Amino acid sequence: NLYFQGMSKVFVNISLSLDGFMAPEGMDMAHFSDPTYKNWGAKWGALMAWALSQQYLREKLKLGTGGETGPVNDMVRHTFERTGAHIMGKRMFEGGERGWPEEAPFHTPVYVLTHERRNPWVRPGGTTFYFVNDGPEQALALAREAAGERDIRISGGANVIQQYLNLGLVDELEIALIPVIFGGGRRLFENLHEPLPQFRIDRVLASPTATHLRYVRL
Amino acid sequence: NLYFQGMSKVFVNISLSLDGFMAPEGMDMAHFSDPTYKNWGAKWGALMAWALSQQYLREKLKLGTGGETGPVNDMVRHTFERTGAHIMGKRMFEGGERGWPEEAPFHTPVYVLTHERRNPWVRPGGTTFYFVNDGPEQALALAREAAGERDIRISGGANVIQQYLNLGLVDELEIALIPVIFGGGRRLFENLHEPLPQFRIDRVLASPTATHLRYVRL
Ligand SMILES: NC(=O)C1=CN([C@@H]2O[C@H](COP(=O)(O)OP(=O)(O)OC[C@H]3O[C@@H](n4cnc5c(N)ncnc54)[C@H](OP(=O)(O)O)[C@@H]3O)[C@@H](O)[C@H]2O)C=CC1
Ligand SMILES: NC(=O)C1=CN([C@@H]2O[C@H](COP(=O)(O)OP(=O)(O)OC[C@H]3O[C@@H](n4cnc5c(N)ncnc54)[C@H](OP(=O)(O)O)[C@@H]3O)[C@@H](O)[C@H]2O)C=CC1
Ligand SMILES: [Cl-]
Ligand SMILES: [Cl-]
Repeated sequence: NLYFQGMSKVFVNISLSLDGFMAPEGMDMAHFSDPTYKNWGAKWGALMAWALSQQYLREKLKLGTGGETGPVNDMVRHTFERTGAHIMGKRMFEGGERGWPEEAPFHTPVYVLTHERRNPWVRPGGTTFYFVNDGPEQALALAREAAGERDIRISGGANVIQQYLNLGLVDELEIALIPVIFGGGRRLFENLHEPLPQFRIDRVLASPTATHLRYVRL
Repeated sequence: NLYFQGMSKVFVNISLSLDGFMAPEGMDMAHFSDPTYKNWGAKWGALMAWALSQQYLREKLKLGTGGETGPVNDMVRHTFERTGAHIMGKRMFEGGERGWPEEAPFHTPVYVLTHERRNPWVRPGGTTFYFVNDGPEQALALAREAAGERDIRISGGANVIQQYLNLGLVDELEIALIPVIFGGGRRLFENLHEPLPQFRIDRVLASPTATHLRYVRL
């Protein structure tokens, strides 16, 4: 595609356990209010700790003050600022419906892939959730239209990312690889079929608690 | 353990696809002589390419002349030189029985975990394979006795590494993370149970075709 560089990029940016899980076993709606179940809360906390320690996110999410202010924080600023639309699945959405503040932390249109017929959900702070029932290509078409000159983030979870991977639609795959082993949960790289996606390493940013890997489609 | 630094370290050093596989589907003895089956040979090649292009290994394995000569090369040299004994499983052994040169590339005692009651197999160049039938703790006891002041490498494959992980016996875990997606095969991080291994990141060495990760036990 000769004009690729002028097009909005479709990217994934996630935190992954060393063993390849995006969520620990027991992190489901049934146990959402009991984080001691299979110690899921502690595993989740270990996974996200790097991010929640970045000054920029701490400010943006109103978590508190202080935080780290290096290359990783600048990276996290760019991921937020570059995004014009988000795409996610229903399990991620259900978790957030209960765990996000009223001012949802997207501030863009968000396209939720679900079989449920549901009207859009407006949140203060410039987030509207749209419930898309006709699949990932249509969600992406809507998202590209909404994103303008900015990029499209496939937020997650794994089931939705797998579909975009299988469709050949992920331009950039960014992974914070964390030195925690979950032993179970939602495996990112599962249910992939041929032709499989192909990537090269574009950049690595090492840090004491996470290795930040950036892959771009071949 | 106050004396830990005087004891041989038990380490894993492997190449891993981005999706967490140590071997592609199809790489079995029935298809060992048919590398086009499920494209397994090309996938295996992609996984090991970074190491076979290093000067030190090209010379040691008599693959050919020349090669890369920076930090990655120095790293591979240290991995060979540090090792006083190897532990492996039987599927790895079988592949090697057919694919290693007569002068096997270990040059130390090698303890092969297997149900087969079998006499040792001596190879030119200082390698002897011993077939251990009473489990990974005994193989490690024998390997430690063999290793002297040098380290003990758990060569692989995934099944044997999983046992040592689950036993809490892996001191160091070194992974060349390769930007290839296999979509199946022998998953490294599978069959793990609590209490799960706990690691910290010790070092990352980035290269254009592989990201070299080193984890040490907490
Ligand atoms: N580690 C990280 O960086 C992050 C982790 N997460 C975690 O990911 C987990 C959720 O991931 P996962 O379980 O894979 O679920 P997803 O969030 O991917 O949701 C999958 C569900 O969305 C709906 N759906 C997906 N695709 C379609 C489609 N094409 N048509 C209709 N419905 C569709 C279906 O539910 P339905 O049939 O009910 O509509 C499906 O079961 C959570 O635990 C969350 O915390 C999330 C983001 C980042
Ligand atoms: N990517 C990489 O860096 C590397 C990849 N590899 C690859 O790994 C693959 C092999 O891995 P995998 O399939 O997991 O097999 P393993 O090499 O781990 O061998 C497993 C077999 O060893 C025997 N065994 C293991 N543990 C015991 C035990 N406690 N007691 C008795 N027997 C035992 C069993 O065979 P039995 O019952 O017949 O005795 C078992 O099926 C190969 O394709 C090889 O090329 C290997 C090394 C490095
Ligand atoms: Cl639903
Ligand atoms: Cl719809």
